[PDB]
Amino acid sequence: MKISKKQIEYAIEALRANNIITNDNQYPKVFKGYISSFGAAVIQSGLIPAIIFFENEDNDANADRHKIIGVLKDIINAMRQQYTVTDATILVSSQIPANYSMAQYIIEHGNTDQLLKEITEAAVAMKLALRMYKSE
Amino acid sequence: MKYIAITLGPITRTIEMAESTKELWAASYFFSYLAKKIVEPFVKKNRTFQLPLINEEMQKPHCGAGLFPDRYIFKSEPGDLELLKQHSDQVLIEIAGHIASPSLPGTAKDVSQIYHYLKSYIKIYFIERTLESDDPHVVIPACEKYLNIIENQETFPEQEETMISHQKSDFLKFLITNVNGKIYRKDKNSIPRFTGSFLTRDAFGDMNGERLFESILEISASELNINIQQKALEVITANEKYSDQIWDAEEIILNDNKAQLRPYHKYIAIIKSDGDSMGETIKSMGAYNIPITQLSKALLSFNIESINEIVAYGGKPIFIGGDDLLCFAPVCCNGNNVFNLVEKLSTCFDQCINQHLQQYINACSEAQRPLPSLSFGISITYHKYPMFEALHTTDYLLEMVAKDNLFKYTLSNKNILNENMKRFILKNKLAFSLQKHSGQIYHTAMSKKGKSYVKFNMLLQKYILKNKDMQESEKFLSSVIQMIRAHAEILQIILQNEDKRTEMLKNYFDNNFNESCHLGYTGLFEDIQTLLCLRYQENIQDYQNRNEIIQQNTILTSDEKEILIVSPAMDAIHTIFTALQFIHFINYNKD
Amino acid sequence: MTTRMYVINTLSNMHVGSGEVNYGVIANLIQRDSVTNLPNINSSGLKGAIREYFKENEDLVRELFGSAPRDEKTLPGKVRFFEANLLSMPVRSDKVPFLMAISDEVLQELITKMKFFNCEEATQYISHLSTLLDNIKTQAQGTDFAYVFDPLLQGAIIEEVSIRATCPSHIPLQPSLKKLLGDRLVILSHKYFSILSDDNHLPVLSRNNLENGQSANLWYEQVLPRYSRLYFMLMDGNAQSEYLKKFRDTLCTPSTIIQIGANASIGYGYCQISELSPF
Amino acid sequence: MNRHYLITLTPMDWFFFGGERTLDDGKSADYISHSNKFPQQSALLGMIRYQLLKQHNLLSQFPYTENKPTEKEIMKTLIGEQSFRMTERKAKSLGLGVIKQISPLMLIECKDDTSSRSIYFPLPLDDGYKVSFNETSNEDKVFYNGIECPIPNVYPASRKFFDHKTYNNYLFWCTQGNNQIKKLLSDEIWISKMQIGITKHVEEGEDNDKSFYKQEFLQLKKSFIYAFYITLSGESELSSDIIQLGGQRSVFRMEVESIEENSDIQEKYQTAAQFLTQSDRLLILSPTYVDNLKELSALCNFMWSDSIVFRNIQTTNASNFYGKPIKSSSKYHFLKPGSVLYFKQGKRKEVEKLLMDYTYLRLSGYNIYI
Ligand SMILES: Nc1ncnc2c1ncn2[C@@H]1O[C@H](COP(=O)(O)OP(=O)(O)OP(=O)(O)O)[C@@H](O)[C@H]1O
Ligand SMILES: C[S@@+](CC[C@H](N)C(=O)[O-])C[C@H]1O[C@@H](n2cnc3c(N)ncnc32)[C@H](O)[C@@H]1O
Ligand SMILES: [Mn+2]
Repeated sequence: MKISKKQIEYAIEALRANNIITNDNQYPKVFKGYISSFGAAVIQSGLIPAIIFFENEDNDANADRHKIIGVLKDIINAMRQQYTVTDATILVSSQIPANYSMAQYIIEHGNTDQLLKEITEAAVAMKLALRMYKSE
Repeated sequence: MKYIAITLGPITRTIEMAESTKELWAASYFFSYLAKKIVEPFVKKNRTFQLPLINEEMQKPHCGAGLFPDRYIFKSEPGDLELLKQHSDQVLIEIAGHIASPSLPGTAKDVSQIYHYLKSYIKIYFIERTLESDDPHVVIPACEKYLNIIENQETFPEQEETMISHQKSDFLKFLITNVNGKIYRKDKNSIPRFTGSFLTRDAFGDMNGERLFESILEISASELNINIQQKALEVITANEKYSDQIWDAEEIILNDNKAQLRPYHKYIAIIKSDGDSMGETIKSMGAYNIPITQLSKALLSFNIESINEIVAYGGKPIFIGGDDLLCFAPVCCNGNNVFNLVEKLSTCFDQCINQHLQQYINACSEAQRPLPSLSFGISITYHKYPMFEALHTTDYLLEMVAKDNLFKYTLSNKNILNENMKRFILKNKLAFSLQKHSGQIYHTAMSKKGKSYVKFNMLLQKYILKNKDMQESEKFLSSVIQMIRAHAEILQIILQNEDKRTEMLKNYFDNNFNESCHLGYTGLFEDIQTLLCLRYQENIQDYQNRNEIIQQNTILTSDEKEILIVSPAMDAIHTIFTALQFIHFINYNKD
Repeated sequence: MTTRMYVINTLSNMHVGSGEVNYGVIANLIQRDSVTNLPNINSSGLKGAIREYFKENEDLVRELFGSAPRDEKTLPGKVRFFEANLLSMPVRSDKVPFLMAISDEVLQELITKMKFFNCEEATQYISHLSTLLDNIKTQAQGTDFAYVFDPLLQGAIIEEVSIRATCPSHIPLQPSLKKLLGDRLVILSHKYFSILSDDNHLPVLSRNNLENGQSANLWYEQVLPRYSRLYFMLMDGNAQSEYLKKFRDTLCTPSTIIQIGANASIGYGYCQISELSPF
Repeated sequence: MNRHYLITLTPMDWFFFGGERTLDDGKSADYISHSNKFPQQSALLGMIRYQLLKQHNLLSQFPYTENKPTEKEIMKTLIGEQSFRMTERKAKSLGLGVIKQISPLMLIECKDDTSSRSIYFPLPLDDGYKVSFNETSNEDKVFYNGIECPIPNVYPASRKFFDHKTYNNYLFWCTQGNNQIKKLLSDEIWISKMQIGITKHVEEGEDNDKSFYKQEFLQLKKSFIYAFYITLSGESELSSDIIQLGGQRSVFRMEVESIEENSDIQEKYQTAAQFLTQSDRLLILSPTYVDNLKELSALCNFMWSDSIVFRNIQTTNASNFYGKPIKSSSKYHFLKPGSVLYFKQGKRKEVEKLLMDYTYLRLSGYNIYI
């Protein structure tokens, strides 16, 4: 598949908003491994356990690993916005609340592979957009 | 007082009648020679010439190319109109006698029908005007505008008597298709030589290096330093019409030199050039008191040095005169590629404009005025390709793209060409296209009024392998070509970013090529980034306002708007991609 | 003894060559209609394939198709082949392996061409296709639609466009219409069909040439998915009736397989030609 | 008596009207062949004759054959003994059978209405500009290959002068509006596609003659059809059918409509073209064949003209109808439609006389002007 420009744009906005990229266009150098490991873990262990692992805040991690889940949430919200609204569309388009954590959201609304597909594309977009910045 | 202006003939139709480059050069030199013969009696009578500067330099054969244009303006004294009239058919009888000669192949002739056919086909028009001015500067536009409308009168041969074995009437086709002569065995033991005709005798003579011209592959491979022409002429002369066998033999001999053969030796570059807006240059040389003879001098010097430089590179001029240029050059020749030749011709243009028009540049362009410019159209094709379609591609690149006449023509066909939209017309462009053996086209357009052209030339010269040496050149990464194509949207996002695009581009290239093998290609990555940024800046400065006025011009439909709207970043990406593909195409051999 | 409509059921992938000057990653691209941009087969390709199949029948070839090239006496051909236009296309689904996709614009173009050509057994098909199209437009009400005609196929997902298929219980698909259009049929908006049939969504295959382990060449090839249906028109210029009968009998027999395409030795383009059955 | 028809042709597929340097011509056969936008009137004559024989079951089948005298005489009375020939350019009779006159082929637009059909003509070369031709003693003068003529002052009728860069009148076709001439671009009428064709078997062959030919096939936009008017001797009949007009078996649909009797079709065509008339020029609506262009240029000063090539296939009733046809030994150059002949003061009558002296060409819808 090709690279979706709109998803890369959402990734840029979400990376800036969720405080992964500093003002001098830099990141703490552990986040690229975080995103690549997130993709691999989603493939190898399943969506819910990988989301729980990377969304955990009581971790002995080098940096704030839970910020990548916020970036994922922002990208998914942005792409669910501008979803076309036709009565033949399989997509939900309902926006994930900022109150909700990602894991509970997938638990209580998770019966369809729409979230899996959107998360895979969002992770790929994060991976490709983070290459535009430098690592401290 | 009296002025006489002459338009020469149907150049376009005669060019279209041709089939290969020999016929094309013969057709161009036919009109050059006709103009030469027509104007020689007046030049020897020392008339005051206004449109061209017919000094002694043009009359000397300069590498077998046509310098004489199709338009001339006289200063007439009473008694030259009728002698021009008589010389008009004197030349026709002379040409009829020249064609009716056994030196050319065929079976007998007849001068009378040749003369009638030539008078029916060749349209010699001359206008006489008695205007009140002794100033050439209003004289030449006034005569030119009348000549332009005079051109549209159709004289043609009504009956054309063909086949029936030989009752030929297509005498210009006869001349162009048989213009080099016959193989002329000379003995039992000879090197074969072509006979020659009035065109190739008025051209280069017999001062060594005069082994005329035949086929295309010796043009496209004039570096291998083994004799294409004789090595292939021996093969045909060892057996029992003119070009196809020796062309067939030539590909055989070239293929037989497989050890040093490189793919570009079978690809031929057609170079067409035209002067960028010289009528307005005349007008500005107008309001500011400067003679037009300086422009004539500059164009003369540029033409002579252009012929010299083209023949130095290894190319065959077809017509260089006035503001117009057409040439046949190899893809590569002795460490110089075609773009080096284009840059050298451009520099010759600027040098001649500087030398002769120093008053105009020193007085006008510094305040605010575009300098005279030259636009280039280059097409590279297989040798076994239709010549007519190759010349159509070159004309398309030069006019529609390089001169942006597609913009002007789409706007004028629907009558939208307001002055504000005419302010957005663009010149000074290099239109380049390459068609492989398959059909894959690499086309791009670049502006020569900036550092992007300079950096493009330096990148080509830097990363092209030089076989002639054997010490080394900076190595090339072929994976960058596919990265540019695949990552084009992300690159567009980077380019559209303001005041952080340089650092972002550097970061992207470093983070994508993060392996130890890429430590050697940092120079290539840096050059690519610099060229891409320069091209994006040029493209925005050239196209942003033009696109935003095209977008909300509610006279054009969406299709023509989309064919007219150019994305700056995407065009820069395409240009860099095409340049890299050209580098790879020149570098890659299939041993 | 007049114009006839023939249907091409493709049993494998089809690559009918374009030869056009490619600009993108795919080197060999398939033939598309100059206006509609839908995949098509040229009249020359159809004539060549049918002539090649019938090559051993010299008299039939001479009477129906004409003389051979480089031959002398150059007699003309009596039958005239027309462009083969893509009717139905297989698209991916989740309940079923594939759905066979038909557009409303391709249906209307088929109706218009059947009227214009006056196909032999076309009066019934035109009426029923017009009723089906009008029912579909009445049910759609101008909105983008994807309609299945099997109750089991309701809720199907067309994955490339991400569209759910609905079953209008009062839009009847007659058995002959199924036999023409296809078995698992979706009638969808032409925008969805053109997205599903463009260059980005057609099956692209990678190919290479290998010399003792080292690859010499690489290219990408575009193909048309198997089980796709294409319709073309045939006019016989009052040809010899017995030769024409042999032609129709051979073409419409189940065991006849015709090769149309650019890779015969690897199975590209083996088709079955069907004649328009009575309604 | 005589019977007048209007014959509408509808393209069933992509058509090919070709010819000049076409394929199989030899001398670098030039596999790339471009289609002429219109067929020659000879093609119209031949199509009419072919269909006339089809209706009466008088065609030639099977390898080389013979003819009995009575069918020879009925072919004489129906079609004629000889095809459209250039040598009979000054014959006062058409030399054919029931066919008497055909109008030049006309481009017709058929809107979805009972409303009549709009007739489209090539745009006159002088449309949009005025030619003043100021001639009071020597003030300016031009020699066209050695003939004295006045000076053509051309201004855009909107001063400035003729800018050939702006000149795009050769790309347009015109039709009648309320009082505005409707201009249509040629691309909006004809769409073109390049076809690549080969021979699969691969045998001993040479370029331009073995395989790999390219042909330009033209398609005519939706509501446009080709039409012409025909006069028949009245003892025959023309029936609607499916025809082959052009090259590579270009197939069309004939709709034959009978127009009311006592209607000179020439007057009908000229009434159609009336809206393009200008008192100072003769508008060439169909290719013309003056036998001396110098003679014509003697009485016309500025000939805003172009040239088209005409070559004809020459067959008789007893000819090898399956073989390389005999082409006209001479290539004939014709005046393009939309050409403008600007005459001197007066003198319109004898230039018209020169144009109409080719009555055979006038009957085959060629030397038609307004
Ligand atoms: N030797 C010459 N000396 C002076 N002026 C010349 C000479 N040769 C050509 N010219 C000028 O060049 C022009 C020839 O027409 P041309 O189409 O090349 O002009 P242009 O303005 O350069 O065109 P374009 O619109 O393509 O840029 C005329 O304006 C003519 O005065
Ligand atoms: C651009 S077209 C328009 C000019 C017009 N067809 C004519 O020849 O009067 C022809 C152009 O070809 C160029 N040309 C002139 N003489 C030529 C020659 N002898 N051989 C080739 N090109 C020539 C000139 O620039 C000329 O304007
Ligand atoms: Mn020029």
